[PDB]
Amino acid sequence: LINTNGSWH
Amino acid sequence: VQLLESGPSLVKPSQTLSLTCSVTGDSITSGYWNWIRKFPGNKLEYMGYISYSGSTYYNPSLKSRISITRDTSKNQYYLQLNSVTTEDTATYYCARITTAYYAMDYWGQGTSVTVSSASTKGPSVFPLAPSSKSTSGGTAALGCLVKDYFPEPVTVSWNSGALTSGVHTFPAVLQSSGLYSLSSVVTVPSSSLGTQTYICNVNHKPSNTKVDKKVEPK
Amino acid sequence: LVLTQSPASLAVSLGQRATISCRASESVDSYGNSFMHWYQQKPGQPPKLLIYLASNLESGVPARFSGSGSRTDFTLTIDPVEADDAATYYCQQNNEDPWTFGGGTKLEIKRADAAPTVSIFPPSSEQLTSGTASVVCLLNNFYPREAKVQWKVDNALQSGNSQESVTEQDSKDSTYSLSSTLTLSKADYEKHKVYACEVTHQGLSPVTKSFNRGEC
Repeated sequence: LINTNGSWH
Repeated sequence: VQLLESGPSLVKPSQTLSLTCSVTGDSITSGYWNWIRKFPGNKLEYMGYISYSGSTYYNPSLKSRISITRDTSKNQYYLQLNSVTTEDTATYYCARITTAYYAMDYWGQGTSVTVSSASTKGPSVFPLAPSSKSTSGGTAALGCLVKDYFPEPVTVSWNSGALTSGVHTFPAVLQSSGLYSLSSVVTVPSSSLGTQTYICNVNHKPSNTKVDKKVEPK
Repeated sequence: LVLTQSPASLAVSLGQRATISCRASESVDSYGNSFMHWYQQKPGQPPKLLIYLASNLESGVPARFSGSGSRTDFTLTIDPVEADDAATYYCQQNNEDPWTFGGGTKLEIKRADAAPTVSIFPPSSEQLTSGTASVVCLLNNFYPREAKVQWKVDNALQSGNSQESVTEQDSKDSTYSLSSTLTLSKADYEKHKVYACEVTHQGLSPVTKSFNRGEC
C-alpha cells in the first residue's frame, strides 16, 4: 500500500 | 535506524520555527517521514510526512503555515512552522513509517521548542549536601539544585552516568521571575560518603552550558 | 474523525488486568487492515510502538500486551500488569485524513502503602553569597501519590514562598518522590532559626523534619 493525502490504497 | 532532530530551543512569537531530522541506517527515499509534537499537558499532535517521492501530507489544522522539505543527498528532512505562537511550545519528534507496519516504529529523542520573547539564561547549580538531616538507616540522600534558568530543558546525570540507581530528577517549577528551577537527588549508603565521589552533571543546551558539581557531606 | 480514549486514567494492582479503550467516530479499516496503533510513552522518552494494525505485537514487546477490535472499537489489554508498565498510553489512526492521536490514558500501579523518608537540606553557603536562600524538603519513595507539605519558620506557617514537584511513578517499586523548595532572601533566612517541613501522608501522624541554623 501507498499513502496519498492520508489514505492508503 | 536512528533519527536525530536539531533546531533552536527558543523562538520568538510570529517567527518561523525550523527543525532538521537526520536519518542513519536507512534512506529517506523509502517509506514516509513524519513530524510529531507533544504540547505541555501531554496531548500529541501529528503534523505531517514527506513521502519517499517528495510528496507531502499536512494536518489540516496546520496546512496553512507548515512546510516539510528534504535533502536526499544528506539523508535529512526538515520541518518549517511559520508565525509561531506560545501555543507552539512543545517537544518535537520525527519518526518513520514503513509499509511493513504502517505505524511510527522508530522515533528520535525529542527536541524542546519554547516560543517566547524572553532571553536565554543559564542555571546556577548549588549542592544539596548530605547530612545527618538527610540520612536514614544507612542511606544518605543528596542532590543538586538547578536554579534560575531559561528556557527548558535541563538534563542531569550523576558521575557521568555511572550512578543511575536511586536518582530522582524532579520536574522543573516555573518561578514568578520567569526562570525555571529544578532539583535532582540520589540516595547512597552513608558509609560511602567518605570514600566515593558524587558529581551531578547538569546539561542546559539552550544556553550551551554544562556544569559539573561535586557534592560533599556537611 | 475523533478518537475517544477511555478511561483518562486507570489504577491497577500488580499482576491484575488493565484494559484501555479507544473509539473512533468512523471506521479506520481499509484493504483488510485496521489502521489503529497503540503507543506507550514515559517521561523523557519518545513514544514506543507496542501494537500496530490493532492486534499485531511489535518485536521485543512482551505478550502480556495485546490488542483487539475492528472498525470503530479497539482495546489494549495488559495482563498481567508489571511495575515497568506505569506510563501513558495512546491510540493512533492513520487510515484517513486527519491522522490523530487519542487523548491518552495514564496507567498507575497500585501497591501497598509506603510512608515517605523525609530529608531536609539547608541552603548552601555558595547560594547565600548571592543573597537568596532556598530550603529544600525531599519526600522519597512513597505511595499513594497524595502528600501534603507545609513549611514552618520558627513555628510560623509559610504561604506564597514555596513550590513543589512530584516525579512520575517509579518503574521498579511503583513509588513517587516529591521535592519542595522554600525560597527566602538571605536577610530573612538569617533572622530565623528553626526551619521545619511537616508532611501529612496516609502511610504515616504528621512528621516534622526540621533543622536549626548554626546547630548541627
